Amino acid sequence: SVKEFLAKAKEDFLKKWENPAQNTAHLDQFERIKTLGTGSFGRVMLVKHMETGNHYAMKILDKQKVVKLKQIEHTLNEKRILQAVNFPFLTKLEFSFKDNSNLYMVMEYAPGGEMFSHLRRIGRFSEPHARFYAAQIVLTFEYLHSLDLIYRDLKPENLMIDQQGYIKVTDFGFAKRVKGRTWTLCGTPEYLAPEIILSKGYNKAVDWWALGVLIYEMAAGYPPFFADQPIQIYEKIVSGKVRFPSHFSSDLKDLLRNLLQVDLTKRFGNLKNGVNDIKNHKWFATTDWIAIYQRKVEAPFIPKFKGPGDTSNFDDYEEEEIRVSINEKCGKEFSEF
Amino acid sequence: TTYADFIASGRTGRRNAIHD
Ligand SMILES: c1cnc2[nH]ccc2c1
Repeated sequence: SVKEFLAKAKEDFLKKWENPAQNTAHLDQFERIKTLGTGSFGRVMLVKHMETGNHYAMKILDKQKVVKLKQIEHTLNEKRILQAVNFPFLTKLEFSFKDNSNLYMVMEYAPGGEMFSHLRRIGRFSEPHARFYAAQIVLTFEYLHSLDLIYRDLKPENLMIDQQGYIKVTDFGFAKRVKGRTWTLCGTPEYLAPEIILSKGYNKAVDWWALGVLIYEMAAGYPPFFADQPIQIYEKIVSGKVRFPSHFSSDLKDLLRNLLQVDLTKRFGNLKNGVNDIKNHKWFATTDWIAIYQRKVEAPFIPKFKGPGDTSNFDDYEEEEIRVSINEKCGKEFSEF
Repeated sequence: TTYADFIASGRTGRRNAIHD
């Protein structure tokens, strides 16, 4: 049963949530290989764990920069959640630690690259190719939401493709364990639900809205609301209007009208039937949810590899030092990390 | 076309998160 699987999952999660792992490695145990992504909100590197020779993705945050950006609690959320979860389409923390300058989160490496890269290159995905990825997100959100977690940053940039062509939902910087309503303005303009833009209290329904955005973007090759500046995007999102490409199936358009529903009473994922209004929709009729979860469905695209620690599916970024001060920074702020 | 309008826009690259 799904209910019963989730009950056991929650028991597993709560135990780790209430007693988080802490200080389970050291920077000197890893060989730094390459920057896989980078921004104001930190960076992610491929590293090699020397004791096992396993490759991992290592997120590095500069404690001082986190503080300046008011992301202290959000970062504590990220680490505390990611050490506790366990799901085929999430990369839980294998290790975390900190030093005088930085916070380190070490996770399973997905060598296939960001969905963003393949989506942009290829143009758009077929409806079946998109449905295969969407199915994985639906299951992940069912899992997360059952643990009272909201994700808050769905987009192809955060979705990594693994060796089998299945995805990992990465970057939990805005993820939060909340019962009831929350208020933080966060996420990415194109994927922001109207509630968020209009400064309302909001709930897990914003993730189901973001799903509508992702499915649209995957199938169309561009997002349903775009413009050159965020403010113009926000005007489109709250308008209540969306246009679909002529090639979108009838089933696809119907799913999306119900995901991209400005009215919370009518948004799929937020009705009394919850996620099953999505899972039982005609667009997913061919989807075997257990086969997806078990990862026995054949991926519509498997990525090119040329070995372990291959990075050819990732863009090249300027490589910056990992500096470690001789003075501890922000000790109290990140005491629990 | 909508595709052409997208490709000519400033937001075809990786998109940054926002905040207060
Ligand atoms: C790139 C590849 N694999 C990853 N796992 C977690 C984050 C991340 C980024």
